[PDB]
Parts: sequence; C-alpha cells; structure tokens
Amino acid sequence: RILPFLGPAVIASIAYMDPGNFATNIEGGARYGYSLLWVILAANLMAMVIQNLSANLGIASGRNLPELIRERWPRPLVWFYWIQAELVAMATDLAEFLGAALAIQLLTGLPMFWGAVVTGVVTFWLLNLQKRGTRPLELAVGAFVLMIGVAYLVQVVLARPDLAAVGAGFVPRLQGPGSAYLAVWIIGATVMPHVIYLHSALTQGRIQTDTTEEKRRLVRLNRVDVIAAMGLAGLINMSMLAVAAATFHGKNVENAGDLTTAYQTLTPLLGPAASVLFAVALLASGLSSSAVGTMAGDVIMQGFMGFHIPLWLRRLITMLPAFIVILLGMDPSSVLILSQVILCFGVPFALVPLLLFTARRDVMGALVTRRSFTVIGWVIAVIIIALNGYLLWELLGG
Ligand SMILES: [Mn+2]
Ligand SMILES: [Mn+2]
Repeated sequence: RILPFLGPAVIASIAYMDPGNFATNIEGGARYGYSLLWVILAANLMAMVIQNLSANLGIASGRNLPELIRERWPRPLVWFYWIQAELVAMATDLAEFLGAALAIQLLTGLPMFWGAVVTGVVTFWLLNLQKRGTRPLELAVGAFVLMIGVAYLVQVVLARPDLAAVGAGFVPRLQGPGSAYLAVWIIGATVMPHVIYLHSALTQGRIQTDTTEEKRRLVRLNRVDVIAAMGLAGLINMSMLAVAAATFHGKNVENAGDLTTAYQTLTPLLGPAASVLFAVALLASGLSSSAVGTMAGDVIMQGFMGFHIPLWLRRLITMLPAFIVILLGMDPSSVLILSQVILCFGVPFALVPLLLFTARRDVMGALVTRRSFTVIGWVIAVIIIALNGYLLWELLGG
C-alpha cells in the first residue's frame, strides 16, 4: 500500500482520454500542424486542480459531494441537482460508448451496432468487479491506461516528427478564425462533471480514521496520485496531436476529426502497423471511460436521494442514447454538438457546489481548502463557463 489513492486517481483520469479527445486532437494536428499543442496542455492542467478538490472533499468530510447537497440544500434544489447530473452522465457516456464501438470497426470491420453490443457487455464485467471489491476495478483501469500510453509511444517513433516544428507548436499563437474556434472548443470541453462527484466518493472512507491528523496525511498521499494520473493523460493527448501533424498537415488532408479518415491515411504514410496501434488505443479508452461513467451515476443517485437502483439497470439506461444514434445514422459532428451542450450545462452546476463545500469549515472541519486555491478554482470556473456560454451562443444560435 505505497500509493493508497492511486486507484481512484487512475479511475478519474480515464475520463480525460475518452474518444471525445481523440477526434479533437487529430483534427487540430492535420489542419494547423503542431500549433495547438499549447491548448492541450492548458486544458489538462486546469483539469488536475478540479479533480484534486473532489478527492479532498471525500477524505476530509467523510462524505461525497451529492451527499452534502442532500444534507444542506433544500429538497426542491436537491431533486433538480440529481436530474441534471444524470443527464450529463448520459451525455458524456455517449461519446465514450460510440468511440469504443468505432475502434472495433477499424480493427475487425463490424458495423457500429454490433460494435456497441460488444462494448455494452464488456462494460458490465468492469463494473461487476467493483460490486464486491473496489480494488479489482482500479487494477483493470490501470491496465488499460498502460496500453494507450504504449500504443501512442510507438506512433511517435514511426511518425518521426520534426522536433523544431513540434517545439514551435507550444508557442500560444493562432491565425485565422478557424484555429481560434478550435482552441476555444478544447478549453471549453475538457472538464468532466460526472467524474467530479465520483472522485469524492472513491476517497470517502477509504481508510478508517478516528482523528483529524491521519486524514490530513491521506490528503498529501492523494495529491501525488492525482498529479501522476492526470499528468499521463496530458502527454497522451499531445501525442495524438503530433502524430496527426507529422503525417497529415503538409499533405493536404480534409475531414480530419473523423477517426475513420485519420485511420485510413496512416497506412500509405506511416504503415499498416501505425493504424493498428491507433485503433487498439482507441478501444481501451472507450470501454474504460464508459464503465467509470456508470459507477459515477450510481454514486450520484445514492447520495442525492438515499436510494439506488441496481448497476445492470443503470448500464442499460445509459446505453439507450448510444444505440439510438446508430439506428438513425446521425452525423458524427451533430452528436458532438448536442452532447457538449448538455456538458456545457453540467459544468457550472458541478463546479459551484464543489467550490462552496470544500471551503466551509462546517463540512471540511480542520481540512478546509486554502482560499488561495479557492479563488483560482473560481477563476478557472468563470473562464470555462464563459467559453461554454459563448459556445452555447453559436450552438443555440445556428
Ligand atoms: Mn473527456
Ligand atoms: Mn503549414
């Protein structure tokens, strides 16, 4: 037990490598080269602070975020919070589900429907682990993170990127209205609200404590786990950018956000082996982030309302929007706009209570978050909310 909270940290980090980030990072590389690497880095650092504040809420108060809302806020407001939190968990799981089904299509050739059934069944077995023991799930998610990191490591060696061109991409410079829009879309759609509630419960009561000094030691050993777990997610997101830029930018490639076109152009440029590592890495990202999304939903309802439904019933409900899109044949860009609108709704409603309760001695006791870290959480919050509000102005304006 050298790293006590490494499990919850790896569980929370997988939501920031979901297939939603694959489509964004690839599109940024082909259209603008490496010149967007600074945006990927900026979004990852902001996601480390928010996820660290959730884990501390559970360690200090001995209670998770949905529990404290039920206990302190009025019943009319609590019922609304449970409602919107379920809708966001279903919105973010849609992209994690469809991505896991697309990777199977690139590796085997199966249609999107049968790919979704394969991912639906394997996600059962992942949450089947955490039923009796929560540690087997922490080992499984960690194993999937090992494959995505190794797969994109070989793609960098094969792509042979110009280091001088990669370095110039970390300079915050943007040209043309297209590149600016794509950067705003990264920072606006990065933080995962469903994993904000979940991280608090995973660390809540993980180590029994009778004093306040042993809880404080748990906070220090937890931060290293979050930084290491969230840090690895950032380097992976930058690898997707570099490979797409080192191969597609100078060759005039259109429709880069679609993971199918990016998969086909890797063979004549890099080779057939470069395409396999891409799809294998996309598969481990999808089903891992989908199984975490279900465990978050169970915590949301159990804390907000006191009762809970079985896990198999929760997995069944969240799969419903996934199969509907497959049957209707919706545009991949159309589903990323509607799902992010709901994600743009859940972000403000999640960051506000997290920044309030982690700052109240009534909740945290002698482990209140430093006010210097509370203001920066609000500054990061206003930046994200404003960008989301702007993204809603064009998404709801047409
Ligand atoms: Mn994500
Ligand atoms: Mn160029």
